[PDB]
Amino acid sequence: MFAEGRIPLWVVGVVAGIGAIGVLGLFFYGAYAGLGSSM
Amino acid sequence: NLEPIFQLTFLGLIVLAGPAVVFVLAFRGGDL
Amino acid sequence: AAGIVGIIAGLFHLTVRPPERLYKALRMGNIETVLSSSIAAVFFAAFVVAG
Amino acid sequence: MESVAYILVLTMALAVLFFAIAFREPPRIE
Amino acid sequence: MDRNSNPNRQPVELNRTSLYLGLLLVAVLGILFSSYFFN
Amino acid sequence: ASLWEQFCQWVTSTNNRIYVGWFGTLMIPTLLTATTCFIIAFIAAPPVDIDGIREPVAGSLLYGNNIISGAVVPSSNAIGLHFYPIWEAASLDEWLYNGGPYQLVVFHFLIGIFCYMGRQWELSYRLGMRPWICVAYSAPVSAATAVFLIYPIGQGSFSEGMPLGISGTFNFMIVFQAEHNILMHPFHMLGVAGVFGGSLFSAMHGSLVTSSLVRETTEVESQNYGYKFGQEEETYNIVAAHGYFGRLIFQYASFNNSRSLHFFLGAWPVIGIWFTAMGVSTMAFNLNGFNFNQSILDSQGRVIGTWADVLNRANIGFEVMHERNAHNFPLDLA
Amino acid sequence: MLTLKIAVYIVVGLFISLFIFGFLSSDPTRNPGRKDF
Amino acid sequence: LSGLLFLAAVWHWVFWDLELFVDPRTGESALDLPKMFGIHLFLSGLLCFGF
Amino acid sequence: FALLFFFGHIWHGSRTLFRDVFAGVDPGLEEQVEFGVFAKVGDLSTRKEA
Amino acid sequence: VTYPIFTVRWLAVHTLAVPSVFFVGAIAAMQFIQR
Amino acid sequence: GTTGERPFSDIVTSIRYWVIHSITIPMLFIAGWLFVSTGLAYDAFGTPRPDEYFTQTRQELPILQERYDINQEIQEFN
Amino acid sequence: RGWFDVLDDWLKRDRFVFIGWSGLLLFPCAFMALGGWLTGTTFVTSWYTHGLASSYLEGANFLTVAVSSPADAFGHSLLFLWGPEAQGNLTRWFQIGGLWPFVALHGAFGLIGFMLRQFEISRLVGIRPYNAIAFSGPIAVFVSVFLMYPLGQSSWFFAPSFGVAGIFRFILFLQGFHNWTLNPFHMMGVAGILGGALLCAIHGATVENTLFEDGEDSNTFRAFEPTQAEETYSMVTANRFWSQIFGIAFSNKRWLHFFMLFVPVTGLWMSSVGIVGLALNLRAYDFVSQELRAAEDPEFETFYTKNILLNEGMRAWMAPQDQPHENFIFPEEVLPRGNAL
Amino acid sequence: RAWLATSHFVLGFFFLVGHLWHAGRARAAAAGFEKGIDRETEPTLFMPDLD
Amino acid sequence: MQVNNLGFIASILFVLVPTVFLLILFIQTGK
Amino acid sequence: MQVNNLGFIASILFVLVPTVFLLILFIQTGK
Amino acid sequence: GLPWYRVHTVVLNDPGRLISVHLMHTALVAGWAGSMALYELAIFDSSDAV
Amino acid sequence: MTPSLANFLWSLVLGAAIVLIPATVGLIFISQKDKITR
Amino acid sequence: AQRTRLGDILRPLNSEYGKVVPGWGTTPVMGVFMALFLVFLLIILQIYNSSLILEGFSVDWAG
Ligand code: CLA
Ligand code: CLA
Ligand SMILES: CCCCCCCCCCCCCCCC(=O)OC[C@H](CO[C@@H]1O[C@H](CS(=O)(=O)O)[C@@H](O)[C@H](O)[C@H]1O)OC(=O)CCCCCCCCCCCCCCC
Ligand SMILES: CCCCCCCCCCCCCCCC(=O)OC[C@H](COP(=O)(O)OC[C@@H](O)CO)OC(=O)CCCCCCCCCCCCCCC
Ligand SMILES: CCCCCCCCCCCCCCCC(=O)OC[C@H](COP(=O)(O)OC[C@@H](O)CO)OC(=O)CCCCCCCCCCCCCCC
Ligand SMILES: CC1=C(/C=C/C(C)=C/C=C/C(C)=C/C=C/C=C(C)/C=C/C=C(C)/C=C/C2=C(C)CCCC2(C)C)C(C)(C)CCC1
Ligand SMILES: CC1=C(/C=C/C(C)=C/C=C/C(C)=C/C=C/C=C(C)/C=C/C=C(C)/C=C/C2=C(C)CCCC2(C)C)C(C)(C)CCC1
Ligand SMILES: CC1=C(/C=C/C(C)=C\C=C/C(C)=C/C=C/C=C(C)/C=C/C=C(C)\C=C\C2=C(C)CCCC2(C)C)C(C)(C)CCC1
Ligand SMILES: CCCCCCCCCCCCO[C@@H]1O[C@H](CO)[C@@H](O[C@H]2O[C@H](CO)[C@@H](O)[C@H](O)[C@H]2O)[C@H](O)[C@H]1O
Ligand SMILES: CCCCCCCCCCCCO[C@@H]1O[C@H](CO)[C@@H](O[C@H]2O[C@H](CO)[C@@H](O)[C@H](O)[C@H]2O)[C@H](O)[C@H]1O
Ligand SMILES: CCCCCCCCCCCCO[C@@H]1O[C@H](CO)[C@@H](O[C@H]2O[C@H](CO)[C@@H](O)[C@H](O)[C@H]2O)[C@H](O)[C@H]1O
Ligand code: OEX
Ligand SMILES: [Cl-]
Ligand SMILES: [Cl-]
Ligand SMILES: [Fe+2]
Repeated sequence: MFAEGRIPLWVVGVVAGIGAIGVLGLFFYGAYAGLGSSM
Repeated sequence: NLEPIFQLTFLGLIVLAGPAVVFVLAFRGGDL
Repeated sequence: AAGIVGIIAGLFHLTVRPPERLYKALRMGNIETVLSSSIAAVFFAAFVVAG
Repeated sequence: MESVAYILVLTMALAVLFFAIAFREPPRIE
Repeated sequence: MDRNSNPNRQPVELNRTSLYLGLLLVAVLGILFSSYFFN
Repeated sequence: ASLWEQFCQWVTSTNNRIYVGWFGTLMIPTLLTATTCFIIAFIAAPPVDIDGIREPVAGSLLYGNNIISGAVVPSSNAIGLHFYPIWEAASLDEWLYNGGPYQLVVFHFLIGIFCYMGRQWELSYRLGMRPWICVAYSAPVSAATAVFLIYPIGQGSFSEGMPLGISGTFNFMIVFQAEHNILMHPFHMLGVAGVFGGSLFSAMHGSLVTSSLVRETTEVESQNYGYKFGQEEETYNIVAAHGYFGRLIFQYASFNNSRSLHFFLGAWPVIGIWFTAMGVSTMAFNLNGFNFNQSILDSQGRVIGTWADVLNRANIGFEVMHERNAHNFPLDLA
Repeated sequence: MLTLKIAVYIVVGLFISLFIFGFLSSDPTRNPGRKDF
Repeated sequence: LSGLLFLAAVWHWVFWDLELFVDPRTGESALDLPKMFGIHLFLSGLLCFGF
Repeated sequence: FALLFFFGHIWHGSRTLFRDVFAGVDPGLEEQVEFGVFAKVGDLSTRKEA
Repeated sequence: VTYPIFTVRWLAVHTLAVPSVFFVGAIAAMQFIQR
Repeated sequence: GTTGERPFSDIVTSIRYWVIHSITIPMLFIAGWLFVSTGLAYDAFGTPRPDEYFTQTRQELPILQERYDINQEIQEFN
Repeated sequence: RGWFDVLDDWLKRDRFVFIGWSGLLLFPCAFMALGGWLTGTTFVTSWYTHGLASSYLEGANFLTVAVSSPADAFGHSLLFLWGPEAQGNLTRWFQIGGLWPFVALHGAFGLIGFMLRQFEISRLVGIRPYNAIAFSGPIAVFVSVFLMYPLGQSSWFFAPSFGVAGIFRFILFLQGFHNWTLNPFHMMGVAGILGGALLCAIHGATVENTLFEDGEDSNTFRAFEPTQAEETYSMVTANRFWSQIFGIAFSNKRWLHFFMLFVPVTGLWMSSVGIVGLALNLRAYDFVSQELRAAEDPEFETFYTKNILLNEGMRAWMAPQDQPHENFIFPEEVLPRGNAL
Repeated sequence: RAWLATSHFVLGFFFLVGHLWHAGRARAAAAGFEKGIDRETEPTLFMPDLD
Repeated sequence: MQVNNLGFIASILFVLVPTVFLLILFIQTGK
Repeated sequence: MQVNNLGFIASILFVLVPTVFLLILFIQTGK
Repeated sequence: GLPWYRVHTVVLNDPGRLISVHLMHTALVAGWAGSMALYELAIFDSSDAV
Repeated sequence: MTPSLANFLWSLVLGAAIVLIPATVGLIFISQKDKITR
Repeated sequence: AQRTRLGDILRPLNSEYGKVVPGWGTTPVMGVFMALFLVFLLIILQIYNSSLILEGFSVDWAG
């Protein structure tokens, strides 16, 4: 992004960490909705 | 319902707001 | 049958020297390799008799 | 009478602790 | 036949720290197993 | 010159075979008091009415216990959190009946181990060391304070503190599980990660250092004689150990810096035991482990069991039978 | 009981006073490094 | 049998330096473990078959 | 006894196959344990020289 | 310079990561299954 | 230090890598999604859907008791 | 160049993931075991073996999923996919719990392959194989717990299930049915594991707080290089500290690290011997002197007898749900319970 | 009450840990040995042996 | 208490036999 | 036979304690 | 000298004494068999096989 | 000649043909192709 | 090294120390026999396991 042919690794890391936090938050959301929510 | 839609849109704006600041200061040459 | 096969195997292990590769790989000059493989066979047979 | 045996074995451990602290081989720099 | 001296004889050592460690191990094994020996 | 300064120099002396220090001036009396009372109570205390229901529990060796079943039984539930020294009893026999030895031993022991942690700092300061060995010792101290002090405070009775015995500890753990579901608590899980990983990494560190020892002995003598106390040089090849361990998993999973490796070896079980101390300390306030009981239902609404439901059946079986004669009402509120 | 209470209070207070007065008596300077402060 | 084996153990302990145990080629103690294995295997097979 | 004799086998098998390093590793052992220097692990003739 | 692309390391990464992302997408769809 | 392979920090900071993965990783995600959401996983593994834990003729737990003829046992359990 | 030696060259290259001859046993077996566990905990029920939901597909979470043990009706059948139970049907094989012996068997052979990998890399690097000797402890645990305990019991059903709450169930089961806390072999295991954790923590803290001032930064981690000859921390200062704090101290680095090896490995081996005993229901369940007294004297109570009562209550309240193949009908009036609860 | 008591007990404990970490580091840094033991002037090397 | 009649002899021998072995080995060390 | 309950432990200790003392003294001799 | 756990290594390169230790072990096993059978015979009750 | 015997024999054949034999051919092929230069 | 009559009799059985066949020798025949032994062990295990069911008998106390 600020280089030639290259992406900064911290941008890649923040994107991957945001995706990992998102799928963890989705898995925690599914504890309160749908199956296994006791309702 | 649209309340999770609005909740996730507000959440998306605030989660992007910080890395936007860091990314602008990296791109334009801020005193990071 | 196992005694007949053991007699035949003893006759082979009496007439035919080990390969150099197996001699060096299994350290056949060391008596501790006999101890190791015998302890292996012995715990095999002990698991069998316990079962 | 088992209480005597329990007292003896606990006392043996505590005596071992005393003799290992008080009469250790001293660590010497050499 | 003659009774020759064996040259493979080697002394055994147990130092004081090893003595203390063994005595403590034996004492705590007695402490652990005496209740089960008495039952 | 002064008598007080001579006493201060003796107290803070690094030439004492056992370091005393100012924390030791509190440690030694409290620990000796707790040790003497614990030994006398473990051998010869009369039975103690722990549940406060006139059902005295024989805890000592002279009253039919063995080493495994023997305990200094916690003080009476009728006392609760009340301060119960010897001088608050009408007689020594009443004090023994109501579990006063447990209170005496536990209070002097807790002061003594806090002063042990302070003394560890004190000697590290007098020896010109870095000071954070006491921080590592604060994890067993926190766990001991959780089971002897914080859990009684949250539950409202010193009768709920862990008994000073082997089978008494097992009883504490089983009642803890039936009431708080500690196995389902993630802080206990972090503690299990701490102790399993600490033992794992102890085995790893020890096995790698023993594996990469520099040849300095013959095959007859013990290899430990290849190390001399106070030698300048390294007794093992860390680069060889790193080459082995970065081929055993992959290269970047292996430490090459010994200081980072030893900081990790210190930090992992300490943080795990900190978390499990806080887990027990937070289940003191009844913030319990996860309740997934009847979490899965079919489309009709019938309960489909999981392993948590079988665990709950075990917890119920432990709960309905515990303190069998102490409950008069339908709910075990504390 | 009163005698034991007084004796324990005296012993505990003497040890606690010892601890306090010792840590007040220039304990930072009781170290092998720089004792100026 | 235990008493006989104890006495035979005493004899072998005392007369340890038998000429059979040293290599004629070199000068030192050597056991031809593959050959000993072949003999013992043959004995095992014979005893197993007879049993 | 079968379980404990599994440890005996591992112990004696390891003592057999590692008899040369029983007193300790070589007082060098530096360059062969580095990563990427040799094409084959532990082989001196497989140096990439690159 | 001029590294290989397909290695034993490449296969070691995919053997684990391709079913990992497949399973993660599965469990994500599981989050929206109603009773 | 480098065993021969391209370093990962070089690989994942490339345009061509993310051009390939911007496609491969989400489409593996949707492959797992369509495994679950089309209901194929239930048929593949024999997991009951939320209305086949109990049938109208069986309301107890279908604990297998056959040792060899389990296929017919699962069939009559449904 | 022979084909064996050419293959030996290729298998033992210095790459990112070392393969070796042991990798041919390790990697397919470990991959099979791990993929089987992830597959079972994601998709596979325990409804026909246990009457339980144990996959993410059924709504269980990471704590509540398991590759559960197979049905008790199969005994110790190895439950091959082609075996006489499943008869080649993959769906039937999943439903009867065949993923449990799949995971357990491939896992056991993968553990074998991993200790073989430890041996192979130790031989290639040129170090002693004490890492493999230390790993004998975990394999002893796995063999005694997941293999010889169900083999001694009636079926694979009573083996621990490969799950978090399933392992918690196995743990509580062994408390209530075997009194496994009272077993001295487990106590030695506990002592070994807590001692290993203690030694890890104390050794790391001691090294980090006896470090030599070998750099100008407050960050002490950059004051070390791996190729240096001298010790990075003061063993003399550490020895003096622990001698004056604790009474004794290590004076030998090699003995210290052998002890750090020895304590948890010995604990694992001792707990394994106890689990082998428990496989045949050879428990340290009772102290018969205290029961004889308690049966004769209703005034005699210890913490041991309280634990015995806890075990009875757990057994009676758990067994109908934990063993549904037995069809344990315990009416409510036979369930042991104290007053008001 | 449960949430507040649990949270603030955990915070109080970890802040006792912070006190210990910073009180010890403050003393070590004011005394000059927060970075490690000087090799030339290692203090234990000038002390008498304990026994 | 109704204990095993062999518990005392087993406990004393279990303690005392390896204690004796260790004392024998320590005292002869240096010969 | 109705023997003394302490007869076995007394006989074993009466034999074994001075046996141990003699073995300790003999094995260390020459140090 | 030798550590305690290695004392039996003295017969590692001594086939005569190795044979002797094997005989001693074999004698101890056979004598255990005889003495265990004699103790069992001394305390056996043959009055009712059922 | 039973179904279980046939299934065991087919397991021997298919564990060779799925696991053992194609791994043997693949290892021999890739070791002969990517040789170490001494 | 002391000569005995029994030692002189047994001497040719302990005279071939370290003698080897050069190369791989009979390792492939060995490996074939180990494969057959593994298959035999598998057979008898699966018979005892009741995973291999053969006609003519049942694995039970009555045969
Ligand atoms: C037939 C099997 C067998 C044989 C011949 C050997 C032989 C040997 N072993 Mg090994 N080993 C075995 C099995 C065997 N071992 C098993 C099963 C284990 C797992 C427990 C081990 C683990 C092991 C280790 C860790 C070591 C050895 C060592 C040795 C060597 C020296 C022995 C010694 O002096 O110790 C002397 C022993 C004592 C002074 C006291 C030990 C008393 C024990 C603890 C209890 C007494 C047992 C009782 C009398 C008999 C019951 C045993 C029977 C049921 C098997 C010797 C070559 C050592 C070595 O490698 O030397 C370089 C070494 O360090 N072994
Ligand atoms: C004093 C601190 C405190 C306390 C007592 C509470 C209490 C509560 N909160 Mg709140 N909250 C807090 C801080 C606190 N919160 C902070 C700082 C934030 C900003 C992030 C929030 C944001 C928040 C939201 C959005 C919500 C709550 C809600 C709630 C209620 C339910 C809690 C629950 O189930 O969550 C689950 C419990 C956990 C996730 C436990 C986490 C354990 C932590 C991570 C331990 C930390 C470990 C340690 C300190 C790390 C360092 C150690 C190191 C040395 C290793 C409860 C009354 C809910 C509510 O009911 O609103 C009405 C609600 O939805 N809170
Ligand atoms: C999970 C994946 C599976 C992993 C598989 C790994 C690959 C296989 C490894 C095999 C290791 C053992 C072979 C070692 C080489 C050797 O011994 O032979 C050396 C010879 C000649 O090699 C040549 O011979 C030359 C002469 S000589 O033989 O030494 O005399 C010699 O100079 C030269 O160096 C040498 O190359 O090579 C051969 O081709 C022999 C092939 C057979 C070897 C044993 C296999 C038998 C398996 C049994 C299964 C069949 C039975 C089924 C029953 C139902
Ligand atoms: C910022 C994080 C601080 C939290 C405290 C935990 C770290 C300290 C624990 C060690 C206890 C043992 C004490 C002796 C050990 C000892 O003496 O340590 C020595 C070691 C050496 O540090 P230095 O002296 O070089 O630098 C530290 C200071 O002096 C100045 O930087 O100290 C550290 O590494 C501190 C680094 C912590 C910062 C990052 C650590 C994060 C870990 C926690 C993360 C969360 C875990 C739970 C998640 C699930
Ligand atoms: C504040 C005053 C003192 C505090 C009181 C502390 C008392 C206990 C101190 C430990 C005593 C040492 C005995 C070990 C024997 C001994 O003195 O060994 C000393 C030893 C020193 O080893 P070296 O490095 O010198 O070894 C070199 C060679 O000799 C190897 O053999 O230290 C250790 O081995 C530590 C590892 C085991 C640590 C064991 C301690 C266990 C804790 C206590 C268990 C109690 C059980 C009984 C309860 C009833
Ligand atoms: C000299 C002689 C003789 C005699 C002989 C005899 C008389 C003998 C014997 C012998 C015997 C009479 C023996 C024996 C033995 C015994 C043994 C060898 C044992 C043991 C032991 C053990 C080893 C055990 C152990 C244990 C314990 C204690 C506990 C539990 C566990 C166990 C089991 C480990 C005659 C005249 C004839 C001839 C000439 C010569
Ligand atoms: C069974 C079987 C088999 C096998 C298979 C396989 C082998 C597979 C697989 C598989 C796999 C292999 C899968 C996977 C997976 C995965 C997953 C499911 C994941 C996950 C995850 C997560 C969720 C994470 C998270 C996190 C954390 C927690 C930490 C950090 C952060 C993050 C966020 C990352 C076959 C076919 C042969 C046959 C039949 C049987
Ligand atoms: C750890 C890690 C990582 C990752 C990370 C991540 C994944 C993330 C994050 C993060 C983020 C992603 C963030 C953020 C942020 C933001 C912020 C911090 C903001 C703000 C603000 C505010 C305060 C707001 C305000 C407001 C209100 C209040 C209302 C009105 C409107 C508004 C919205 C304005 C990395 C790779 C890098 C490195 C290594 C490791
Ligand atoms: C250097 C540190 C300090 C050491 C010096 C101080 C010594 C101790 C001084 C306090 C002495 C005891 O203090 C005294 O305790 C008695 C206990 O009988 C209390 O007495 C109280 O309880 C007793 C019974 O327990 C009742 O009979 C009495 O009516 C009631 O007043 C007094 O209210 C208190 O004044
Ligand atoms: C290193 C060890 C690796 C071993 C494990 C690797 C996996 C091995 C899988 C073995 C699978 C056995 O697969 C087995 O195949 C046979 C023949 O194809 C099938 O047999 C089926 O097809 C044949 C041929 O058409 C019919 O005649 C037969 O009636 C029918 O049952 C079995 O139903 C199936 O169980
Ligand atoms: C993450 C891993 C993914 C798991 C794999 C997904 C597929 C799982 C199996 C579903 C496929 C079809 O499901 C089932 O397959 C088996 C094969 O095992 C078929 O079984 C058929 O062939 C087998 C093999 O000879 C014999 O049992 C028999 O001839 C016949 O039943 C069934 O008729 C079908 O109902
Ligand atoms: O005391 Mn001891 O444990 Ca706590 O919870 Mn309520 O109170 Mn009583 O019952 Mn359950
Ligand atoms: Cl209770
Ligand atoms: Cl009540
Ligand atoms: Fe270390």
